[PDB]
Amino acid sequence: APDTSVSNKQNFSTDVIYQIFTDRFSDGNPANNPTGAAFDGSCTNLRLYCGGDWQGIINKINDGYLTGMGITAIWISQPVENIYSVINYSGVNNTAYHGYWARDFKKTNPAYGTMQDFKNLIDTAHAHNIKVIIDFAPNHTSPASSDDPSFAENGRLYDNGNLLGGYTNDTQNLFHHYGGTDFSTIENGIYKNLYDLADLNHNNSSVDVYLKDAIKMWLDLGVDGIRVDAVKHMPFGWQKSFMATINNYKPVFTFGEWFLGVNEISPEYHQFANESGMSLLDYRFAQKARQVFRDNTDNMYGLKAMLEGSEVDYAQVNDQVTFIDNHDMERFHTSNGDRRKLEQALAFTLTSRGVPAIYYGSEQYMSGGNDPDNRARLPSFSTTTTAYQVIQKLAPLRKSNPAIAYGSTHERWINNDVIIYERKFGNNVAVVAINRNMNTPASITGLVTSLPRGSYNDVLGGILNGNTLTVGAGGAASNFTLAPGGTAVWQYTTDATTPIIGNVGPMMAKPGVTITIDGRGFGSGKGTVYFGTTAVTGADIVAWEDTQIQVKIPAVPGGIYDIRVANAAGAASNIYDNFEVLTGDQVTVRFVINNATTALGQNVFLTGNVSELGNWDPNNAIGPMYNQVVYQYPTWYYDVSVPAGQTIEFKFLKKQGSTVTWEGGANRTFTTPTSGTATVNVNWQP
Ligand SMILES: [Ca+2]
Ligand SMILES: [Ca+2]
Repeated sequence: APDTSVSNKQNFSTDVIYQIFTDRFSDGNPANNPTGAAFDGSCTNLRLYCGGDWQGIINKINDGYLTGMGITAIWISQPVENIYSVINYSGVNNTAYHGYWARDFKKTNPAYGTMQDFKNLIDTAHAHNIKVIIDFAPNHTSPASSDDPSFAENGRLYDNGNLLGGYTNDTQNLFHHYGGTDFSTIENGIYKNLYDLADLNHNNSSVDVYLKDAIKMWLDLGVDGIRVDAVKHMPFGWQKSFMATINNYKPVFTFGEWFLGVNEISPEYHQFANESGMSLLDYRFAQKARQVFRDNTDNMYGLKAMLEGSEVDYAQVNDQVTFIDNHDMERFHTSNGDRRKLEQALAFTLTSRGVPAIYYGSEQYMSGGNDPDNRARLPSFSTTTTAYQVIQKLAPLRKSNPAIAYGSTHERWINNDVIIYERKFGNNVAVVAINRNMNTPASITGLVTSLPRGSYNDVLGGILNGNTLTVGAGGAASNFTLAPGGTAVWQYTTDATTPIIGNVGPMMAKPGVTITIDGRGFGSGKGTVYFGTTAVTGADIVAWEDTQIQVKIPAVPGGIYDIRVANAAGAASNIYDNFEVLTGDQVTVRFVINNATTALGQNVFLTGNVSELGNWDPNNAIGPMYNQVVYQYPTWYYDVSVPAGQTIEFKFLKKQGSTVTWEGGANRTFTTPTSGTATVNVNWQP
């Protein structure tokens, strides 16, 4: 089926996501509304339920509000049953309207609808070529106090109505009992509770298996994507076995949220996007777009440097979800902000690399500060705002122009207030010119592009004051004046003759799993897929057409491989790197080592004989391990995704700078479980 099909659950670069807080969008069925203290139909107390549900989203797909805009994916609130308590936090009452306080991950939140309403949403969205992404928040259940069993629902977890346990008198240790995080370290933020939310213990086998069974159920109901909440607050090792469960079962696009503040660049963030199996909400893009287009705290050179730098730092930049605001940020549009600023930032996001996500109500110019003021009910479903027309004209180019869905980003002209960039994929081109200065015209001279000669009409139709571009010989544009606030988009599409790979999903899975390779120029006849130097042909290629190949991963050893495609004529594509073949199914094992004293700056790591442990290479060892919360120095510990049902060999080592000190003695051995978790508790061998 083509890369642009609604059935492509693995890659979303050709999509535009609309992020919906279910409760704040449309109340299509008032009979399922919470009653009493939990409900506010006027939606003026924004911490209560206002009544929005899945029938409301179905109505807005059916009547053309969402499809008229060109939206091809909706991101909705976590669908699972939440606690029913109205919690009074210092006078103000609070409900689970946001979906984040789960009590049963196998049932629906009845305020949103029944299981049949969820199914009708999937089917209605798919029948209108809209993919459905759900939030999933496996880090916690709900607010709880072990000291006060009567507070809220005591964080209790049910499995399809059967109570597994609560936070008070947690004899099975389903939860962590280490106190609340102060966010001082990543370790601290993982094993301690976020605020008062009962922290799930993923090293408990019942919890591990339950959460994995639960995500499979939602995959079985037809969801096309998962946004995982709080990825910075769960063990990386556990989340990698969780991604392995999804990808080895029914791979769908998965991305997490790891917040970054203005000008913050975090190596751990980029390492998570590059090695976890899921991509991220691109905060780096979002914060810089807001500094240049909203707050005027940086100029176009800052924008250029983020675009150029992120192309390198993210191994798969076409998988990052971009946005200009969302549920954790003040709305982009302010009371005294010019509406053109929002209109340009939306144009920039819709034509840039990644997967664009538009927060509900952007097209209606909603203003609002932080939580909960950025979650007001949508005021209007007017389909004629300039913001609605901008998304309506640009969001289709993601399906029609592969340079926008997949291409490289190249700055063609710039100064403090103007950027003209080009997106290029094969011979498909899109060129975007943005003047953020609302008062001054920009004289453009010397612009050169990859456009064939012609008179290109602005895809926006002049609504943001764009103009026609005349391109002469050799891609040289005739000189022009870009209007104050001007934004224009010019494009050219044609066939690719050469194979070009634009995206691959999933990027981590065991031998036997079918992966999806999207791009252009693959041709109609079945050709060859290379995993490193291993060629895959014939029956292992499940489908081949010009924009998409589906192929089974060969039985090669675990490790990182480059993907390359050769069409039937033997012409080969660009290399798509960093694909991880797993040794097999994954389980998370906690490795604990005692008596490992270290010097300043010296940490303990783990390595062993499978790719998941770095195949004995100190530079790819797992760690640095932890030593403060669950166990304390000189005991170190870490949760690691390792192949299931196998005897692995390993050794611990200390690293400080370039110096590696290996444990002495024989290599350690351990036979991993087939499912669930296990703990290895050992003593440093001198
Ligand atoms: Ca309702
Ligand atoms: Ca946690």
